Amino acid sequence: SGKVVKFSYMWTINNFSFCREEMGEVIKSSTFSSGANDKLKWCLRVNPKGLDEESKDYLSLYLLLVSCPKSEVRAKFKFSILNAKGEETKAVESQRAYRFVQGKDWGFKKFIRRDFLLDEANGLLPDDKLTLFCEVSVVQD
Amino acid sequence: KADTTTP
Repeated sequence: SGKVVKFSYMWTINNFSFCREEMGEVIKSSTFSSGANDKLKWCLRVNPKGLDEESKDYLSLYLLLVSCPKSEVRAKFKFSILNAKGEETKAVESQRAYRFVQGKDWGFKKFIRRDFLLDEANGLLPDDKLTLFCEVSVVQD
Repeated sequence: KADTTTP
């Protein structure tokens, strides 16, 4: 029917300050999906120490379409970090919809400054846990 | 704006 499908996914990474990934290495989430009948599968991929030299001071975060879609997929997405109260903070939005094929990622190489994240005063790493939040809005042709 | 790591 082409009805827009909206859904959210959240993922807690333990001991985030101790992650050994260096620049360009990736942490992968589990797959997730809507509650509709299409059953597109998605995942998040995060670069704890940045994608590349340009984003070396940042956490980099991407949404990837994992499964094989039956028709064209266009999606909007927004990433945020949950504080200890579960409140969304430091949100970054795609604004426009992007075309996804199987294996395609879209995201922000400069999602958040690593030094801002690691400062306990900002409350984004309670108990050294990083909880990432993604909302996806998808239309299928 | 968003970036991608593929063509």
